[PDB]
Amino acid sequence: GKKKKKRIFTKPKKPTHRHKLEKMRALKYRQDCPHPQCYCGKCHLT
RNA sequence: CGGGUAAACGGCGGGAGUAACUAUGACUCUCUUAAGGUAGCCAAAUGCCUCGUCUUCCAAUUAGAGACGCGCAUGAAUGGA
RNA sequence: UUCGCAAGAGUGAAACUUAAAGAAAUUGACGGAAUGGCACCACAAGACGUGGAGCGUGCGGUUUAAUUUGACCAACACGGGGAACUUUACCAGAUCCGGACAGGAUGAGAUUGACAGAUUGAGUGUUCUUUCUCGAUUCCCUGAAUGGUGGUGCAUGGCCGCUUAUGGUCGGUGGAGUGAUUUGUUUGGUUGAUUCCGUCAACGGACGAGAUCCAAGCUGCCCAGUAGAAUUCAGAAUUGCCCAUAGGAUAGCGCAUUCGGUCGAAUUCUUCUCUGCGGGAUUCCUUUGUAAUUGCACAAGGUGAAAUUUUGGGCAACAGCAGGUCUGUGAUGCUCCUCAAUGUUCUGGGCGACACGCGCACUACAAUGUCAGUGAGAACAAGAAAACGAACCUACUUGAUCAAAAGAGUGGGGAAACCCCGGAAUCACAUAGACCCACUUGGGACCGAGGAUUGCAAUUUGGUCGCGCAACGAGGAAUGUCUCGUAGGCGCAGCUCAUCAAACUGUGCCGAUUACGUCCCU
RNA sequence: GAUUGAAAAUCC
RNA sequence: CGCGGGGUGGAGCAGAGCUCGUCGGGCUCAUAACCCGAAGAUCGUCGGUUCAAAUCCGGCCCCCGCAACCA
RNA sequence: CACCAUGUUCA
Ligand SMILES: [K+]
Ligand SMILES: [K+]
Ligand SMILES: [K+]
Ligand SMILES: [K+]
Ligand SMILES: [Mg+2]
Ligand SMILES: [Mg+2]
Ligand SMILES: [Mg+2]
Ligand SMILES: [Mg+2]
Ligand SMILES: [Mg+2]
Ligand SMILES: [Mg+2]
Ligand SMILES: [Mg+2]
Ligand SMILES: [Mg+2]
Ligand SMILES: [Mg+2]
Repeated sequence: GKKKKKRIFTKPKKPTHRHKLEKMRALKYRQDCPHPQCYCGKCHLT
């Protein structure tokens, strides 16, 4: 069958991405997205 | 020239491989003869090697006996046992 | 120990070994036993092969990172298995969770996604730097869950193959047995047939066989504006004396033939065609046949479109098989993996790599041929699209003031309407055509240069010019299939399918030899 | 290792 | 010591030949038997001589022998 | 009346 013979890795284990927490980011802030529906995170507009 | 006859005189093979450990080899090839030694028997008054090897006999055995047998070169009225 | 010349005879243990050894019946199975049948998956008589060559494909080895795997008569163009990606199950990587749900640790920052720069094979937030954006959807770890073309077809379902193409199979009640078991289900004839007839310790049944069924013939009703015909009125074309190159043969002797564009009108009809139900064949009829000496039948001939299961199919009892399939499935039991996954996606490679062996194909070895013309001619079929047409198939034109392969345009067809009057290839030709017995204008293996086209991808597939000096001149031992519209030859369609049939499932075309037997072989 | 239903054998 | 003899496909053997073996394909459910095919020895060795050498002739190197005597 | 041998162990 598909034996789990395991695998040797030539690279380090890439970490799981974690969202950066900006406590009270609203207090810190600023340009409003010009895009009608919307760097602008919503439209990725640079 | 063609037959017969060995209780006529006499004669009576070699090499190579092979079993689920290893040996050795039932087995198989191959060369060969007139026939390739049968039954027996043996280091025998017959064996070179040889004071063969094992057992037995002695404190000690190139001796004796019983085995064994690749028998220089045992063997059937050249009579064998 | 006794006896014997001997050979031996008489007497006669044990140690140790071992779960059976035997005996008679029954049912199978087997026989280089007998008997009667039967089958070109057997043979006889044949016919076309195969095995020899090139090439396609499958299988095995060899190799490889991986060259995924099943299967070994009844595996080997089989898995509908013609794999560019996908498929794909294999290999080198890289994503996602598609871990529901419950309990924790969080938390209106739980979270989600990201531009750029580099990470990388990746103008892959994949992860990072970096800030944005999303918002209770999700994270975290604990059990759990889930998926798997993971395993095991020797755990199974279902299906298929095979036994097993033949005539087989099983109760009941009665009879016979101590019983397993037997009789019915017997033998004789008959038959493809456990098909009938006769017989009968059986008598009644049930299933297979046959019947039914679906196509091919022949025919009745129906039927046509998705099928045809024949007339009649026009419109037209040829029109007579006509003798090839050398020009044979082969009907014609009120009213000469032609013209699916002449897109002609009119009228009538169903010869062909369409097709739902009908019919038709039953050994029916006939032998101073065979048989019978009741029968059941049979052989010839007749009649007929068809004359014996009319023909080709389908269906097919009862037992089996550790046959195949856990790679068809939300068929599954038990197991294995499960978040750097045996899940899932994406990228690159493999499934097609070669010295070889084998199965099955396709093309050859030329003259009953090969080129190059002309002619006449089938059938089976398939066609376009979700949450107004467009994809699909076509004809015709053009490209064309100039190869093919293309590429355009314009129409038509949802398919008895278009394709289509379906110009299939075998085939024909008195074509006064080329070649002339050679591996050659036979044969195309294999390779070079250009260009097209399918496709996301061609490092696919046509077409053109080279190459041919690749074998191969008919194939040893062997060995397949086949009896009439058959073998063989020849095309065509469907299918898989973006592209690609030496495959298969159908279909028409042209059309033989032989046998009409037999148990030698199997 | 393959093989097998397990072994043996064989190859590997 | 002398005196001889003989050295060849993997094997046993001729003078490359034969037999067996080997390898490929049949035949078999398979194996053997069998059938059809393929390969495998410049011949102890070396040198000379010969057109040319397994051969001829030497020299070696083995094997096998046969003799190896006579108060 | 030519020849015509054999099938590892359990299951
Ligand atoms: K006595
Ligand atoms: K006695
Ligand atoms: K024989
Ligand atoms: K034996
Ligand atoms: Mg003797
Ligand atoms: Mg002696
Ligand atoms: Mg003494
Ligand atoms: Mg003595
Ligand atoms: Mg002696
Ligand atoms: Mg003597
Ligand atoms: Mg299996
Ligand atoms: Mg099985
Ligand atoms: Mg196929």
